[PDB]
Amino acid sequence: STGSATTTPIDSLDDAYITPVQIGTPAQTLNLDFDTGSSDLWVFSSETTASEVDGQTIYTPSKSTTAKLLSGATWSISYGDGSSSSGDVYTDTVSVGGLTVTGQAVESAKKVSSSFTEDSTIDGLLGLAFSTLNTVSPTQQKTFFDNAKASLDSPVFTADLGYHAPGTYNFGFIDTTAYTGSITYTAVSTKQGFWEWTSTGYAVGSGTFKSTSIDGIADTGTTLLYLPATVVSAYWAQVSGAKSSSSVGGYVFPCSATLPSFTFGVGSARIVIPGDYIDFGPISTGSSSCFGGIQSSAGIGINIFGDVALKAAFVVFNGATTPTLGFASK
Repeated sequence: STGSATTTPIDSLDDAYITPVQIGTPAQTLNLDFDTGSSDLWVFSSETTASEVDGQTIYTPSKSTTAKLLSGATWSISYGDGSSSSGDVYTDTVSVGGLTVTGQAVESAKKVSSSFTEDSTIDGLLGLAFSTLNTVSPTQQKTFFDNAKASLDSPVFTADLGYHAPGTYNFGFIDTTAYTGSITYTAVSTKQGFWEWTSTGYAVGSGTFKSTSIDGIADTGTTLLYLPATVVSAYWAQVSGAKSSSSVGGYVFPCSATLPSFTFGVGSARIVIPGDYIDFGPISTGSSSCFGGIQSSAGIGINIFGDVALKAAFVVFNGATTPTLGFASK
């Protein structure tokens, strides 16, 4: 089998991407944030504390003829940024882009943090990291991808995120018309449950490439590119007036600037992030200070190849017995 679904930015800054997902019978379509950095499929629901729901579409398991309470199971997740959600669990039929999984654990939120309440466009998350990170207790549950894997033509999914435009998530096949040149594959460590890999270095603008190992995760659920302070300082030093602001919470730059590109290495290949992709606009409405799309990972504990990096590439998440990641230009 295969599936193919369009993913759409939630706003004009590409702060996140939402993908329609069919849950239950008859189908209830919710727009979920596909997150390769986590492993829970959770949704706003008829069980979510009313005061914490603000415009989201909810899943109502009592209206699904295929929903079953997973008796005794609960879940609770805290994301690296400080957001959180928790609740109980149903199994139900879940379809993405024509690909159907029966018996998928659908984690119904009883509580969500304010960031989720405030994101009216995101009806939940669909985790695509390794199932070892799934938070359901006492019986850990599998991701949609893991459940689908044996049925898929090939044990892969691909992320093709757009810059200020829709893109695509494919399951079970590699669309050879969707990228230019060749796909370069690189080794993955699953030791922390993430799609963790090692970049071979970077360049700033037209500058020389610095060969250096940068271990990080491919995380579609993170907006920006978070890299070591050395690398980030070298980038922003090439933008007149750029500075790190502790009051704002990162690097800012004058909105009058033209940003250089940023290149990252994948083996002997190179992915170029255009300067425009690194512009996240005024820090507040009307400000002439703009927020940077490359930020320091110091304090996070891990480097994160978020949407800023991933949307410059066609990315293959290869879930074969020995997983790998593939990157191509597009």
